[PDB]
Amino acid sequence: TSDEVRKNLMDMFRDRQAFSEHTWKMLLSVCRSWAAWCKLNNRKWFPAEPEDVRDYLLYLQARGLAVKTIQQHLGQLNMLHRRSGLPRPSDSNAVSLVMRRIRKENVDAGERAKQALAFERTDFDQVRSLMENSDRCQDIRNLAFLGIAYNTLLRIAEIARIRVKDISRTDGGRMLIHIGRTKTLVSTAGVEKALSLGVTKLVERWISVSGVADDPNNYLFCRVRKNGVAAPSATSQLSTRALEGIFEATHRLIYGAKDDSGQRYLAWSGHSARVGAARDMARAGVSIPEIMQAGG
Amino acid sequence: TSDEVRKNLMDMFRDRQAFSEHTWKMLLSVCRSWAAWCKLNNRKWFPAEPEDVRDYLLYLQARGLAVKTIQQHLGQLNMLHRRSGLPRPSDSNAVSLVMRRIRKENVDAGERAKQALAFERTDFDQVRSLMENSDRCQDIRNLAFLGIAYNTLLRIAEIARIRVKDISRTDGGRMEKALSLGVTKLVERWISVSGVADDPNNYLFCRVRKNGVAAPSATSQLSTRALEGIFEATHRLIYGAKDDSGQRYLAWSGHSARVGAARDMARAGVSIPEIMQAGGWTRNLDSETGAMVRLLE
Amino acid sequence: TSDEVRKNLMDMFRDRQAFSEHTWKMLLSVCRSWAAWCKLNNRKWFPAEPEDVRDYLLYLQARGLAVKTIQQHLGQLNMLHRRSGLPRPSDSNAVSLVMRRIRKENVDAGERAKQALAFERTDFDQVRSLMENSDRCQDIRNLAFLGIAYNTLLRIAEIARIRVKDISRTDGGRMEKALSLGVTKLVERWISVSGVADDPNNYLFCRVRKNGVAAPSATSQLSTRALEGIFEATHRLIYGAKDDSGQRYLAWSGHSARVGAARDMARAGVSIPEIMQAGGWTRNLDSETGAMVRLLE
Amino acid sequence: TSDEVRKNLMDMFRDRQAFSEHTWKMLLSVCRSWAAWCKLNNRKWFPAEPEDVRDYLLYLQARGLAVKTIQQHLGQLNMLHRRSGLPRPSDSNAVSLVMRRIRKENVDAGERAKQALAFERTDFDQVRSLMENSDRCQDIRNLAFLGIAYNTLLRIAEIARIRVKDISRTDGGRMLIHIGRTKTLVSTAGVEKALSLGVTKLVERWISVSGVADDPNNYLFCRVRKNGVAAPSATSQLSTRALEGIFEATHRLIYGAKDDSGQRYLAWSGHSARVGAARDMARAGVSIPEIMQAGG
DNA sequence: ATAACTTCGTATAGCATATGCTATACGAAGTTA
DNA sequence: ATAACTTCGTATAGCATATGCTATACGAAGTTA
DNA sequence: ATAACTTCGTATAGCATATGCTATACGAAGTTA
DNA sequence: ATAACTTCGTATAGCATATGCTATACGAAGTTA
Repeated sequence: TSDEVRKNLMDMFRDRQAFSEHTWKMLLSVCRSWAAWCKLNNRKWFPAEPEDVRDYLLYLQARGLAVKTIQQHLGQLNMLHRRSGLPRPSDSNAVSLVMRRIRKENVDAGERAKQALAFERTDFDQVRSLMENSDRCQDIRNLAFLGIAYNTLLRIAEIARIRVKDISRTDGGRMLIHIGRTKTLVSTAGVEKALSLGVTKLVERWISVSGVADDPNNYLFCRVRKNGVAAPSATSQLSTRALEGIFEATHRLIYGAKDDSGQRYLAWSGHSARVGAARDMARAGVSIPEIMQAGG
Repeated sequence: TSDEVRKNLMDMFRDRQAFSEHTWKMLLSVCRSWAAWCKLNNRKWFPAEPEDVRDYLLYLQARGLAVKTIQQHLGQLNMLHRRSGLPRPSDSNAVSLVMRRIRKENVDAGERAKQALAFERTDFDQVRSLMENSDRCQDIRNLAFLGIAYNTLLRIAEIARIRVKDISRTDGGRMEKALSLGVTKLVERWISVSGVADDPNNYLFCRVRKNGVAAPSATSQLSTRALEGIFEATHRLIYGAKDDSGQRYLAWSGHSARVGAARDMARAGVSIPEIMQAGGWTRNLDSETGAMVRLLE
Repeated sequence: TSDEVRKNLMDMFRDRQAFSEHTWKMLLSVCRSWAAWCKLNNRKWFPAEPEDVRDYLLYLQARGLAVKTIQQHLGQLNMLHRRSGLPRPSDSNAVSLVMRRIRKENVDAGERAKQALAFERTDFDQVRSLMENSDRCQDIRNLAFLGIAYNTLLRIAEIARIRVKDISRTDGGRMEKALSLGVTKLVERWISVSGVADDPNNYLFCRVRKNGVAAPSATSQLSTRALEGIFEATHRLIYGAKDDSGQRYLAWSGHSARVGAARDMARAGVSIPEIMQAGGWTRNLDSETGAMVRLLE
Repeated sequence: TSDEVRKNLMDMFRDRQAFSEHTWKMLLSVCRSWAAWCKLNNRKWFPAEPEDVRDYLLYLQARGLAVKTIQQHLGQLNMLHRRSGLPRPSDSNAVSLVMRRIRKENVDAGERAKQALAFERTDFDQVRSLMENSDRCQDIRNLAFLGIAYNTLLRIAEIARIRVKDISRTDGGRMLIHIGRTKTLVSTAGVEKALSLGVTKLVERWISVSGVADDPNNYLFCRVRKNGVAAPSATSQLSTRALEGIFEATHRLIYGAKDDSGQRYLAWSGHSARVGAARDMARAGVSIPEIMQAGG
């Protein structure tokens, strides 16, 4: 019982590299949240008792949290126990049922899983047309980024990993980016994305002015300082938080400052180009497999 | 574990013909590597224990072995074991978790599946251009081989397996894969140049001694390796000595042909079955890059 | 089995809001039928035993119940049981084998899934043609309803749920499903004829007393049944008294509209999303019969 | 052990109607074959001992039987034990391995799973053109059959079940046949197959002359006697063996008598129209889903 | 008596589906004319 | 010696083959207006 | 001092996949103006 | 009485919702040419 369990955790934590860094992040997050509520309520946090998991979740639901997040909290616990030999809280009618009731309660009230505010072709062009005539080094990059973004529909972390070495041009001129790792695909073959003749121009302008080509293993996107001086590196990639930042700025520039409220998706974000390109594609009546080919 | 495994192993040797020789060779090979490593690392190699294996695997990772290669090593282990009352290491948390991490870890390093240098048509014409007028027997044979290889997108083995009578001048007077015409023309020259036509049931291709003389047969199977050699040599003949380094596929390999065909094939005006139907399947470098580029411009 | 089930049942009643009322109603209903049958047949209805169940099922088969109906009966049983330490009868050889045979047996008898009489456009124009000039309040309401039902391929419920302000004269001056024009025209007449426009947040449709007077609300939900009635009556109004017999769908049902639309829709010049996008999905009777006919001629 | 096992067989045999009549047929066939070899070799036939299953199969392989048939014999046994609580012979390295060795041995020698001799459009038309001008009652049917055959690609047993009641015409005229049961699909909704304007003519000619319409539940295809008098029935359908017979005759008529050898598929059979129509469809570059729509 | 079946049994294909075996690459040693 | 190549071994890429039925294929024997 | 990040934590969407809940139909009794 | 309809119950057809991660979203706090 407690010898195998304790062992099963050592092996897992031992090979956490076999899990997404984020997975672990949320794990430790949920537990920290959970183990808190337990403390506050004087309850043994692990192994969680179903009844106790129920109140917890019901308590999350009352704090205003969104269904998906609750399913996460429930999800993390579920994995903490299963991957420990122990049985999961979802394996209890109390948890399994509270969860549905909850999900049904929120949805019935109108809760909905939002989607990033789209960045469609019009936005791109509108954006390009504007900053294209700018010599500002920070401007040449963002435009490059937003170009690859839209063009490739690549998630931002996938973009931030593009090695200068990964860049390759076709015989027709167009650039090509090779991608091995990606949220949904961990491959040594991966896929390559072709850039439109124009976006490649955009990308080329950035490289020159950035100096990212002084080294093949240099990250394609690097950071840029106030003095407009770039900073190629093959060890530190520009933070995805920053990329999401390119999207907020470009938006703020065209549409002004965010609402005062505080809601979400009131501006472009790391996924805008993906969802936007996607739409634009279907509205163009592109082949389904072609669409899937694009987003994967 | 004892007699049950004994008996299981005995069944395995009994119906050894249930697996290919290539499979058996890999099995023995992996056991050979797994065994040695175990001695070195003072561990029982049979039955193999999770932690022990796991360790073995992390060793190969460091060894620099591809993921594909590592998966084969566990695969063979799981085979030997499934084929005995004993379980399978792949059925353990540990062994299962290292594979997960090893797989991921290695895909963030810079591991990329190999390809096979495309032997394109341009390449072909160039070759043709030199061995063209050359009268050296083997030289000739080499041009014909590369001809069918490229004109048939047939894997080498098949290419080697081909015999005389199998070549039926069907339609147009050309030799069921059909040889273009300029290629039918090639195969012919050597055909006679080697005197294979004689005893049919021979093979399109054969051995070509250092004295420039053939040696048709119907008992000897031309090593695939040799075929791969033809490509290689042909490459070093046009691009000089190998590139060295460590990389793999810096010259042409047996399939460079198939790849080459599909390539220039799709490059021009062709559907997708052509790229499949020919070889026998189940290119981004070109310009057919996709929708988003189309849409954009 | 004892307190564990007790507690399990207690959880079920605790978070009863995890299942729909419709689901609960079916559960209770099946238990009610299963229970009675058991008393009659002197068997413990809980926990339910395979052979016992099996017997129960073969009873329903004979009862003449559709397969779909029988699957629901086991489904409810498996639910009640899964939701208790006790297993599930569906997880038994017997219960599993009878379903297999019952399913097959019944498909060789002559069991055919029902449809829902298509309420086609021709049908619609005909209706329009009579209630057209009629000035009877309900008569009117009935024409408008059938209008949105057909002009929106919206399931009834939604149709019932609709309120006043929800109708936004968006584009062209027509009332986010958009009402054609001749239909926007319809909804309007009654809208006033009933005085619903007044307190918004009311409902497009409402009750129409036997004295021919409306009764707008924002507290009362117009029974779907009523809506289904509108169709029915409308049919008996044009095709006289029902056909009787035993068959199901000898008149129009709530969805007859959706069906009708898709039909005449695909019948003319329309893609397939139109047949899907409108209603909200995931016709051979027409002429789009297929390839082999195309090929043949 | 022997009480549950014996019980498990009673329940199964009790609900055999939940299994294809043929499944059972082959079952009893295989066992009869097997239990024989056992007797002949003085071995307990059930529960089969792996070693004994190996020789049996090896013995089948030597008698010239085709891989697929062996996998059947092995398959039936496998089900007899599994559905009896007992473990299957394939669950033994000796059986599992002999099976592969065998399959590899036969295939390596060139064994191949044949396909029915095709009955393509040309054959149909060639066939139609000929018997179309015939008043012979047996001729009017066969042509009807071969028409539905090709048109619908329906397996023969599926054809032999077409109720006169199942027949329905479109508003454009074309006939339509409704099918609920079918090898791969047991549905109360099933599918309907539209007939080409011409094949429906063919079908109509048959009905009149057959009198199959005197009753809705009368089988569309009935038998015809020497005096050319049909025999509608709603209880006895024409044997599939007979339908396969239509295919041999029509062939013999156009191409003469079978080879003297004795091989298989030297003439048309119950599946010729299916495989043939199929080909004709693809060679016409018809959409894949359309093709699948056709054969299902 | 005979066309046209039907029943019957042994042989073998057809259709969904869960799931590791087999082939090619390439340096390199061994083998022959 | 060494060309031209075979046999080996380890690395790594490419493509199937057990499940469990369900149904057709074909001859030979029995059935009936 | 400040632009432009980065690190960090809590909140919530995105992607494969295994798998029973929910809605509509329709005779029919109960309820109201 | 009875129109016009609601509430019920049983039959039967239509459409999702737990798995288990992996990744983005956004503010607030810390870092550095």
